[PDB]
Amino acid sequence: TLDHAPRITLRMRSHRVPCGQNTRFILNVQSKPTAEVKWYHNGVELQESSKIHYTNTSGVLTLEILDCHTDDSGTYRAVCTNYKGEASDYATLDVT
Ligand SMILES: [Cl-]
Ligand SMILES: [Cl-]
Ligand SMILES: [Cl-]
Ligand SMILES: [Zn+2]
Repeated sequence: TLDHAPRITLRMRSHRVPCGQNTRFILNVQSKPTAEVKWYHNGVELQESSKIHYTNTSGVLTLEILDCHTDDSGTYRAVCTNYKGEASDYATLDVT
């Protein structure tokens, strides 16, 4: 298997979450070498915190947002990069 640009094979799902609950976005990327992943909320890069966690387990990418409020609604985007190229996916959160 030659090195290749990241390709997203399972895309995030736009969804709703009741105020105060935790939620996750999950996608799957195929990348060789392994992709560097960045996450964004309405265009602004997310950093890990008590509220935000993200992981990459062999290409399964998960963003977890804890204790969701109205301010957490909006567009979440993952960007996956290696020297061969990039892939990106986005979805919406609606906190109800
Ligand atoms: Cl896969
Ligand atoms: Cl990867
Ligand atoms: Cl965006
Ligand atoms: Zn709360």
